Amino acid sequence: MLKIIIPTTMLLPMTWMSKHNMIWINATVHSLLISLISLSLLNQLGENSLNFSLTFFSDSLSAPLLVLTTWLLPLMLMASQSHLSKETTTRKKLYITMLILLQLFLIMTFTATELILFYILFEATLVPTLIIITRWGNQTERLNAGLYFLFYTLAGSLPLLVALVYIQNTTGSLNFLIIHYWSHPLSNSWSNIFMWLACIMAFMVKMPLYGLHLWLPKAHVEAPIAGSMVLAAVLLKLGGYGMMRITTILNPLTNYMAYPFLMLSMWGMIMTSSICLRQTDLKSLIAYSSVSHMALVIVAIMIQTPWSFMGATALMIAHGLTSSMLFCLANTNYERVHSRTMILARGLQTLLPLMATWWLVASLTNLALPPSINLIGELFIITASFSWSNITIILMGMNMMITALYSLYMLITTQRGKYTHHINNIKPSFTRENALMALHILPLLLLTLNPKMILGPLY
Amino acid sequence: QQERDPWYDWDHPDLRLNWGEPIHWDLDMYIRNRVDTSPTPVSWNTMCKHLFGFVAFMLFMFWVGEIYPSYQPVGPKQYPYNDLYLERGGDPTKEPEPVVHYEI
Amino acid sequence: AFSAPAAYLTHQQKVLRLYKRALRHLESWCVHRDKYRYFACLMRARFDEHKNEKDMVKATQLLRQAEEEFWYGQHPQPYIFPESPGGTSYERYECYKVPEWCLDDWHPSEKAMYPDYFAKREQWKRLRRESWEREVKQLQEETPPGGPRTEALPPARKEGDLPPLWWHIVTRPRERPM
Amino acid sequence: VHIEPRYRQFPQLTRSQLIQAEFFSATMWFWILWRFWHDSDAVLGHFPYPDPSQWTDEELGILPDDE
Amino acid sequence: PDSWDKDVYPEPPRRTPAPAPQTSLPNPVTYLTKIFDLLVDRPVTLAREFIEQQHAKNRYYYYHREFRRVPDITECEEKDILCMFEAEMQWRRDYKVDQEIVNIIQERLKACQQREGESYRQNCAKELEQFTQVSKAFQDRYSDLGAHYSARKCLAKQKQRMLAERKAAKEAAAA
Amino acid sequence: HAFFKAMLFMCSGSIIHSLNDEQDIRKMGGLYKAMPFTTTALIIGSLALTGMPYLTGFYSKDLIIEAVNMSYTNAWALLMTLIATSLTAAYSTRIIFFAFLGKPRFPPLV
Amino acid sequence: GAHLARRYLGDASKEPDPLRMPTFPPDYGFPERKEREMVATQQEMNDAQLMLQQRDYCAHYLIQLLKCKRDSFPNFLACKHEQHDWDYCEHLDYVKRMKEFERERRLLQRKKRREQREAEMARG
Amino acid sequence: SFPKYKPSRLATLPATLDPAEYDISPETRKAQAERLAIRSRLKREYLLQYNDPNRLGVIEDPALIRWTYARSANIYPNFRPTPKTSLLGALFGIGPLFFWYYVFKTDRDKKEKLIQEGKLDQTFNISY
Amino acid sequence: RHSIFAVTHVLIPVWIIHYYLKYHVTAKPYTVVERKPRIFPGDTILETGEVIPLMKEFPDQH
Amino acid sequence: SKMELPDYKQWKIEGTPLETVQEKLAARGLRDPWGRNEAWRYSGGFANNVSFVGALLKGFKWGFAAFVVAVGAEYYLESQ
Amino acid sequence: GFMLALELNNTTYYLKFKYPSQTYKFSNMLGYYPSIMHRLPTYHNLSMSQKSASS
Amino acid sequence: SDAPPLTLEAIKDRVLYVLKLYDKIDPEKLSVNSHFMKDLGLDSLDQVEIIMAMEDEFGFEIPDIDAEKLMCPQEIVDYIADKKDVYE
Ligand SMILES: CCCCCCCCCCCCCCCCCC(=O)OC[C@H](COP(=O)([O-])OCC(O)COP(=O)([O-])OC[C@@H](COC(=O)CCCCCCCCCCCCCCCCC)OC(=O)CCCCCCCCCCCCCCCCC)OC(=O)CCCCCCCCCCCCCCCCC
Ligand SMILES: CCCCCCCCCCCCCCCCC[C@@H](O)O[C@H](CO[C@H](O)CCCCCCCCCCCCCCC)COP(=O)(O)OCC[N+](C)(C)C
Ligand SMILES: CCCCCCCC/C=C\CCCCCCCC(=O)O[C@H](COC(=O)CCCCCCC/C=C/CCCCCCCC)COP(=O)(O)OCCN
Ligand SMILES: CCCCCCCCCCCC(=O)SCCNC(=O)CCNC(=O)[C@H](O)C(C)(C)COP(=O)(O)O
Repeated sequence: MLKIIIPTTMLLPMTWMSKHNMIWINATVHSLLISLISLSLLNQLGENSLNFSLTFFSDSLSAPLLVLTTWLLPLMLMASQSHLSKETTTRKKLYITMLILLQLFLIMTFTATELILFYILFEATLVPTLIIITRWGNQTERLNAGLYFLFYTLAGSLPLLVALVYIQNTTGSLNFLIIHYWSHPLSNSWSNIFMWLACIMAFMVKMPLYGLHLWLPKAHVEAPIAGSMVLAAVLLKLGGYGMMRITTILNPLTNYMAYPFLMLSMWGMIMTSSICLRQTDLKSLIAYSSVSHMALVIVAIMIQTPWSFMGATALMIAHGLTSSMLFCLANTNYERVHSRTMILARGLQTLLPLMATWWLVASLTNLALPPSINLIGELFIITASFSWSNITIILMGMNMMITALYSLYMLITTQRGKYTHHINNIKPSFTRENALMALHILPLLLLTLNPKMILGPLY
Repeated sequence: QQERDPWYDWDHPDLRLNWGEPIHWDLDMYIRNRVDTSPTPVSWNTMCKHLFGFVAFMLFMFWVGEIYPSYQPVGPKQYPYNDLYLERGGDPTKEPEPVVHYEI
Repeated sequence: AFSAPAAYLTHQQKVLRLYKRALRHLESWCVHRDKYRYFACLMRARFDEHKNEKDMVKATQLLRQAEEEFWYGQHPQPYIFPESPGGTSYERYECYKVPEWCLDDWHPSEKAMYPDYFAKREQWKRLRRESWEREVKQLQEETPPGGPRTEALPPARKEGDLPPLWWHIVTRPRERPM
Repeated sequence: VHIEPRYRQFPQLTRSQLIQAEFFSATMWFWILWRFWHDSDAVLGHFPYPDPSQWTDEELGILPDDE
Repeated sequence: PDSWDKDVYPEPPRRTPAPAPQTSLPNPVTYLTKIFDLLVDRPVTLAREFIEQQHAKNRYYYYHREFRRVPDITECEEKDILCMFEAEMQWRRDYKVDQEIVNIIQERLKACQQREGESYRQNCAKELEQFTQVSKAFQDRYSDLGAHYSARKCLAKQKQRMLAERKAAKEAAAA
Repeated sequence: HAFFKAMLFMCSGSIIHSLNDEQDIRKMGGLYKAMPFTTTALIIGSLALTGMPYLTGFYSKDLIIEAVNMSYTNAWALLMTLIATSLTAAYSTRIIFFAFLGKPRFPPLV
Repeated sequence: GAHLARRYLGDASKEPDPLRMPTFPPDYGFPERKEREMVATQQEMNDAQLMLQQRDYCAHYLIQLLKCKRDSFPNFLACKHEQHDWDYCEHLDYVKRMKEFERERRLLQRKKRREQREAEMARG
Repeated sequence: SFPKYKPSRLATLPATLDPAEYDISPETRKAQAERLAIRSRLKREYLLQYNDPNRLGVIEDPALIRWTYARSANIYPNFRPTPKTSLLGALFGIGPLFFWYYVFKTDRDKKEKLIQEGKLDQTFNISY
Repeated sequence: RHSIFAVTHVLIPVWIIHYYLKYHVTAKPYTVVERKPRIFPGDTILETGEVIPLMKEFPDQH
Repeated sequence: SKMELPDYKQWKIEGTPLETVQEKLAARGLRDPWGRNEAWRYSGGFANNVSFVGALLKGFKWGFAAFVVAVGAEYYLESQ
Repeated sequence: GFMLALELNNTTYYLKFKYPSQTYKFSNMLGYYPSIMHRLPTYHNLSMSQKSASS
Repeated sequence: SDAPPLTLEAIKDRVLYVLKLYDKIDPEKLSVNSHFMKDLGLDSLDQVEIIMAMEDEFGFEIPDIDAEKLMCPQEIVDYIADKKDVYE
């Protein structure tokens, strides 16, 4: 597994020893090659994981997450080099260093065998993200956003640490293989109830769960483009991965402790999806669609069935790709008109025909058009929820209807109608932006032909 | 926004808005791709009474027609081999009760 | 849509608009031309019956009762011209109207075709550049200190002058741009 | 083909369009007449409707009210 | 074809009626079938036979992997991690094999339904009966394990079921 | 239904194009002789739609109405179906009358 | 239908119920009833792949019609006699069902009448 | 004389049926002139930048900025916990959660007690 | 050029699909399943040469 | 192209329902000043038009002639 | 239906003008279904999506 | 194809044709530059009917604010040319 880690670490001295006008080229090429190397982890077994060493292992759940993480870095570098043009050389290298450190932390987080090491890396991912948001964000709110990002997460994860070192003191180990094999039921007691809460709330805040999702519309909106791309595509999935990993110790306590979270998720799906209908900020609309999509992953993980776990894995990957593409698409317009108001620039299909096609495809994948993997994950979760209770079809059905409404609305407001008369600085699309959209959308469509690669360990 | 004059020279023709004018709190609700509050030929509540009455009447008469169905003056359709007992699912090791049809 | 609106409509304007609207809806009800001619002459007679009323209270009351008559008797599906605001071709060609400033972003290979068109465009751009300060000066001098009372714009009063704020009216895309 | 606007007169017509329209209307009417002449039962039925009142009480197994 | 075993994927003997024309009119389907054979099927068979001659020049084999039988979870001690690991791997392989057994039975059922036409409700009784038994056994074996299933949870489920059966059998013997 | 409904929409499109994108029947006058082929096609389509005997429409729709009459059916549904059958001929008549009969009602530049 | 009016507006106890019918034994008035004959065997119908609804005492004529349609395929106007025979057989089946309806109606109007007349001699 | 038309929220009163446009004071005319003047100055201010050759970019519209700011960032600083606000928050935020909890818990309790007594017909239910 | 369209748009696609169905799709069991052919009284089988008996002495009500 | 407008002095309301409108309006003390403008809708090939049943039987005559000749031919040819 | 519709259509040639029935208004405005169902539910949903869900 | 490229002379011809078909205005007296009120002695109500007749002739709707001002056939021709983008 060091054959991926060490090349990623070499991106730092390579970036710092590069010419002033060659950092973007070198970083992009070598991060793409690291993605190529990362593709080898998709060769998974049917029975157990790829146990590289005592420290690192790879499973059918973490391999697609690793591939998405490595694939996202070149796209972030491509999306960042436009608005960082006037920046000094050393600050450009510092921004690229922040991105490389984030990738390194995420790669180790997804493959750590022991839960304390996983916790340390999963918390270390906060520092580069906060620095990115609060140093390179554009507005004065970016400071407050940073605080919201910092303290929502930590207030959730500080109990988790206390739980973890507690568990090792009673079971003897925090190794995930040992934890899974030597698993024992959780009794029905107040102490076990609070241990269950300490093991779960940290991940719930990362998803985030409706009710503790306030930090997200601030952090994603105020962040720079690469910050929001990594926040939506990978950092939200840390909660899903951690919940999937930690659920084994939780049973049979999860059957009754999951009710408040299932109610919050199944209602906040409707709440945030409807919030998207009345949103004057385009980037804020895209951010809220993420909460609406992750409510479904929370439901799938809480109900604890093989179909739900498969659906949650597929939906996490598909949402990562689609939300990253949507944030980039909004940034293309922002770098033209310098405002995130959705109705400021209209009728753009007339002026930018191919970027309109990109918008249409992104909106189609957002509303889970078959046979996209967005739809595969959504439908698997809906089927498992129907098994859990038939009445769920009403809530699930309603969410689907609303999701299509605010997606196409987002399409109709920005692309159709007539272009505003005063704006006259709308330049033709650059090759960089078009390629950035294509490198988002082509892997998404290609994953339809081999969905077993993104369906997790329950396939 | 549909109620405003379409023959005026709006700065924004599609939205029917003028640059610098105060914007209604619910503009995105009223953008005329959406909720319309234009005056109608038939006043509100006149339309509600007629529509609800028509739907309620249709439902009541469908229920009545279910109570008093329509049919033709015939007996049941007759089928030869124990009312196709073996064909309609099988269970060959039961030998069901003879259903017997005679000429009339 | 070309004339500036006034602060209000006078009584004469209101009754004329009512006459035109009632005639159009009557034509919607009377499909055939002879029947329309008959009832339109009856409508004109009904309007002429009070042509020279001098009691403005009585005239206003009569106009109000006429409005109440029209609203009850209006056609729920009036005929609309296809390109009129309610018609079936109202904004059909707006997707084809492209602003002329887009031509500035054409690649030089695109501009290599149509050399005469772009030479004429350069002359038009030079003309627009050269007369802007005179138009601004004219507007400032002509308008009152408080500000302009109405949206009416003045014509060019000197010889080599263009009417102020003319570029976007003149360079309208087209009504059938493609 | 080239026909010009005529401004308040009946439009210019060609020979092919009229003969085609008449030919197809005649074809439809011939088809209707032919099928009615050959397949009348598709409209007027083929079998008569039996009147139950014309069936005797012995045809249906009815006793004379005393047994 | 010799590709698959006919005992595990059976079908009836395929009775096909001989053509018995009654009219003197030409059959368009026969003319089209001759055209299809002469224009489509013959070049396809020629290309396929060329491909097969090229294949026969190089011959190599791949072998189905055979796995030894190892002790199951019942023979493992409480905290003997290595025997638990081997038993769990064997149990997972057996679970996959059982899934594919159910898949084979379901394919038989679907093929019967399509083949029999309008008489499927009667002529597919054997396939429906086989699927009912296989489905009942699979449901008894793996139903309700949930995410995070294991051989230990399956053993606990089986023990609970045997305790229920023993109590039900003791109840009947007292009558 | 596919055949004659598609052809009816085609005839409507022909009328609309020949009248400078006008879709209101109140501005279509006497087109019976001005567009003879369109008139023939639309008349045949309306007759097919109305269940005229031996036409394409007849081999299904007339069999449907009998089937409802010869079934254990909701009485209100049967009455509604018969009334709708009458209204079909009603609106076919409306189209033919207001689009092809009478005197021209379209602008003078033909 | 008239039969609907006589039931929904008149006395419904004088007319048969289409769902609960027949209510009298098949030999209540008839002295000797021969069992209805079937021509096509179960195997023939099964081989023919006829619809379950289609497998009615008229099935042999339908089998002949299907065979005739298949044998003279291009000439789709050759199976007129066979279609006529099958339609005649189905017409006979329908009039048999109408006869059953009428028999049940007149049995039911005779039954209550005879009991109420037996009660008519029991007043005193 | 005729059936009267009464306005509603989603079908408003027409201008020609509004008695305000028929009882006009000199002050009403002064107000209309003032409104026209405000609209006119705004139109002239817009058209001066719109027609400007030199200008390249987006004309910034203070009304749009005020609208978005009021719809997002001005709301919490102008919030007061009042019995109406507290009641609406509690109802609209808490009531649906317990309503759905009750519905789902009742349904699942019924389903589990049916499974326990062996009357559900779970045959062919291999996938969950 | 006379009939080039009918070979690059019909003959070539039907060559690939026929090759695909005959030698790859039908290699797996139950991939192409056909409705059993109808059998009528009097038919002759091409496989066993069996003759189906005729239909039991019609009432001949004519 | 290259065509001009017909003379405006030919549009007379005479013989058309516009005359009837004019008489009915004269019997009321009014006049119709736009009648001649509509006159072209009744003048040329628009002067006469078919009724509903005549439109329905647009090709009945020719089709009937073909039908009767075919029946006459086949009925006597069937007597071989 | 043919006869009744044709007769009612020929009635339009007469020189009489009268105001429409309430049944005609119901038919022409599509049972008022779009005028009610495209205004009341959309308004209430879009109003709650902002007044309570967002604010 | 579609409608021919309508020209200025055609617009003037059609406007004068429609005016000459109006019973109120005599053909000999009418001129392109004739005022509808001073020259022809026509009331405001009468003027509205001319505008509607022009709408029916050219098949498009002229707004009331725009319509009232048109007092000469040349004015109507210029308005129609401006709307249809007619430059010869
Ligand atoms: C063969 C055996 C059976 C024989 C049956 C006996 C023979 C036939 C019996 C008579 C059948 C009706 C014949 C005349 C139909 C009416 C046509 C007419 O002149 O309309 C006048 C008038 C509208 O005329 P208008 O407004 O002066 O028109 C102005 C211009 O003409 C505007 O001009 P426009 O260009 O807009 O044109 C308007 C349009 C028409 O104008 C309209 O929009 C109104 C037309 C409505 C006709 C409705 C007929 C079917 C109604 C079914 C409704 C089911 C029940 C719904 C109840 C909802 C209650 C909420 O004209 C047309 O296009 C043609 C109209 C249709 C003619 C052909 C109709 C054929 C189907 C009906 C006959 C079926 C016969 C076969 C039955 C076989 C059964 C086995 O409407 C009516 O007064 C009567 C309409 C019929 C129903 C009215 C019932 C009263 C409604 C309120 C009742 C009280 C409710 C209390 C509350 C309860 C709450 C629980
Ligand atoms: C907005 C987003 C926030 C995140 C949402 C987190 C939700 C956390 C909710 C925790 C789920 C359940 C917690 C404990 C389980 C039952 C709690 C209680 O209501 O049930 C009864 C508990 O009994 C009593 O009710 C005791 C609880 C009463 C005192 C607790 C106050 C709860 C009020 C709600 C506070 C709001 C929670 C969030 C704080 C910010 C059960 O009856 P009983 O048979 O006796 O006890 C059995 C439990 N045993 C086995 C451990 C013994
Ligand atoms: C962004 C906001 C997220 C908020 C997350 C905070 C909630 C975390 C859940 C509680 C955290 C503390 C749990 C302690 C770790 C559990 C380890 C454990 O098992 O210890 C228990 C002890 O458990 C406790 O003591 C916990 C009691 C609570 C102490 C601190 C109170 C915190 C507030 C409680 C309610 C809030 C939790 C839910 C809020 C959700 C977020 C809004 C039993 O051990 P023994 O003592 O050995 O018992 C067996 C032998 N006698
Ligand atoms: C289908 C249609 C529905 C029915 C609609 C019902 C409408 C009501 C019918 C009767 C109309 C009236 O009451 S009429 C309105 C009642 N009041 C008056 O008429 C006041 C006097 N008007 C003048 O003095 C002006 O000069 C003027 C007359 C405008 C001419 O102006 P010009 O000459 O300088 O252009």
